[PDB]
Amino acid sequence: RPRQDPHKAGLSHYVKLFSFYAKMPMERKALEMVEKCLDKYFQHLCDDLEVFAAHAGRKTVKPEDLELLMRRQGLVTDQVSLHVLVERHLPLEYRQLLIPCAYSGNSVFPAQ
Amino acid sequence: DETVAEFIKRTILKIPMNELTTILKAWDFLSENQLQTVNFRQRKESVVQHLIHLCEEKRASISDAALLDIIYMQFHQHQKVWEVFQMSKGPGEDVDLFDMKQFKNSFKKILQRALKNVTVSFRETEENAVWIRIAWGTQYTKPNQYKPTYVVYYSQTPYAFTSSSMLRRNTPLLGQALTIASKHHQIVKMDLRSRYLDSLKAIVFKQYNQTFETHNMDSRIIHENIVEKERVQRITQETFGDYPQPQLEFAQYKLETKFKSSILAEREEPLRCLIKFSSPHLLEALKSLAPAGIADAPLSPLLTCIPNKRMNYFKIRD
Amino acid sequence: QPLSKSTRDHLQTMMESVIMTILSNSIKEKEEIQYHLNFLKKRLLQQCETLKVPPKKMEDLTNVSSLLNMERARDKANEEGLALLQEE
Amino acid sequence: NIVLPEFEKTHLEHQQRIESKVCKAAIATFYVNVKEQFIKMLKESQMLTNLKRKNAKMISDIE
Amino acid sequence: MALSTIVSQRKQIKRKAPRGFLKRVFKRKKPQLRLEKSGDLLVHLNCLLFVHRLAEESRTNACASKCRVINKEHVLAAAKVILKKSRG
Repeated sequence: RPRQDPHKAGLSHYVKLFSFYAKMPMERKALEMVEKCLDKYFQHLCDDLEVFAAHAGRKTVKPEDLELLMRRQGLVTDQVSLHVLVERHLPLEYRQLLIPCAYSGNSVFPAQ
Repeated sequence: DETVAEFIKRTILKIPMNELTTILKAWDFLSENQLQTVNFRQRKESVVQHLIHLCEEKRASISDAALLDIIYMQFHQHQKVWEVFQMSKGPGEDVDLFDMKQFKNSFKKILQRALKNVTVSFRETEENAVWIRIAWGTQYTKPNQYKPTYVVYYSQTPYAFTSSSMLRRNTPLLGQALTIASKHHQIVKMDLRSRYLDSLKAIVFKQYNQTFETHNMDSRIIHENIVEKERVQRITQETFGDYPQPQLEFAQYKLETKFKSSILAEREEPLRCLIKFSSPHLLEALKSLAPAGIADAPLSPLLTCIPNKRMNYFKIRD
Repeated sequence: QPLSKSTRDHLQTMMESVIMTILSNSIKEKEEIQYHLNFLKKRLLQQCETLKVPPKKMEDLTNVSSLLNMERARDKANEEGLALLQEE
Repeated sequence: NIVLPEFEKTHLEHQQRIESKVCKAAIATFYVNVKEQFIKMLKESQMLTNLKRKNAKMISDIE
Repeated sequence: MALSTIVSQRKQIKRKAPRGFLKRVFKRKKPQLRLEKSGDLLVHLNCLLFVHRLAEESRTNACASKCRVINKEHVLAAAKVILKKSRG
């Protein structure tokens, strides 16, 4: 008779992925405070997205706002673009929606 | 200090898991109510991590770390090989009135003046013994806590047992400290070494024999040589006694005798040899040689005279 | 024999430091003064590289002071220890 | 020690060739500074080695 | 294996992202906004690189203290450095 908090369902995905990268046995008490770290990151992440959108004069959040954030984070540099990072870390089905490629009569999707 | 924390962590890591609670209870530096907060069901590493935090929250010096080391040591006491000292006194000297505090002060002062930096600890043991732990240093070096020296001194008696780790450098100094603190004129080292401190103690105090006499089958097989078997059994019983033998593990003999057998008759110089005996329980393997047929009925006295002579290393000349 | 590479390393570094200090306090006449100072510096580097000295061993100039202080500390400790032993 | 006069003789040729009075003053200033550095480092290194051998001998003495 | 300590995952779960979860969390905190249809995926990418950073820093702390099991004090120390670095 299981009952699961929907909020904990989302965090459980990244918590398991954490144990894959660690490559060390990890104590149970370390698990839940990583969950504590994640929600703090999400809260502060959303706050930053407000200002960058607000500065541009549009309330809607567009991808180039996310590019601007990651450049300040140091993830995106002159050599490593946004397209390069998607290729390395995301599956094929997610790649089609994000990165545009021309095919079948020079048709490009998404339009860029 | 970080050094005392590392010292305590290493000492605790040495302790086996099942008996850690008894050691912690005997040490009793940490408050009793603090102990049940820690859980010993979990991993050893987690337990030591928690214990370091508890002992760091309270003030921990180096003296209590040394005390923990002494307490851990006297539980195992077979991790080191021990040696014996004997002290002698003048004929007209009167029997002294031993005082523990004066002994501690004198043994403190001799080391304190001869060297400069030195740590010595005491743990007054039941049954009339004293445990001492010494960390050696000099004027221009801090004491080395990795290589301590342990000595067990039995008060009112001429005997003291010491561990041979680093004592080679400062042997005369410790000899002087022991002979001054206890009011004895001379000291000599008995040539008897072992890893079983209790067997050494039983031999040295000669109390391994405690029996006092007081009044208060398939007849088809014929065994010839029966009289020889009964005679060798009687001789073995007479020579090796009937008490449980004290447990040793080693014995060494050095030989400088001439070869006497046509062969090397003209030679006039001794034949130089060195032989050693090793066994898990020596003096029990030796007892069984003659009945098994590997030795003659009486063994040579060099082998049957270990506990009576309180001797372990021998030298023989022609 | 020529002296070690460390001598030129240290002297070069201290000369950039002192040139920076003296240019810090000067207001006018920048280009000519810095060109003349750089020419003097490079010519002194050439002269000291060409120079010949009997062989010797030298420790780095930065750490001489602290090691010297610990040497005095050891001096005092060993002196007092020896005096006490002699008195006894 | 031996090469100390060599650096000193360099000061003579620099001063004669240069003419700007402020430049001459600057040359004098940092030349005095580097002379101070030379003397301090030489003396400190020399006394350091001397007291090092003294320490070795005197610890031998106490032993 | 004890309940208290979890062994490293040999096999990673399918790389599918929880798109529905990201939309609601972004919705509740800042209701007034509307996010573009593909913006959810990029947020997922941003979260991966954060967790990747957190795992590396935690491992170094555990090895520095000579610990074979990642502990809570190791990862909290990791959180302070990464969280400040993650904000830009």
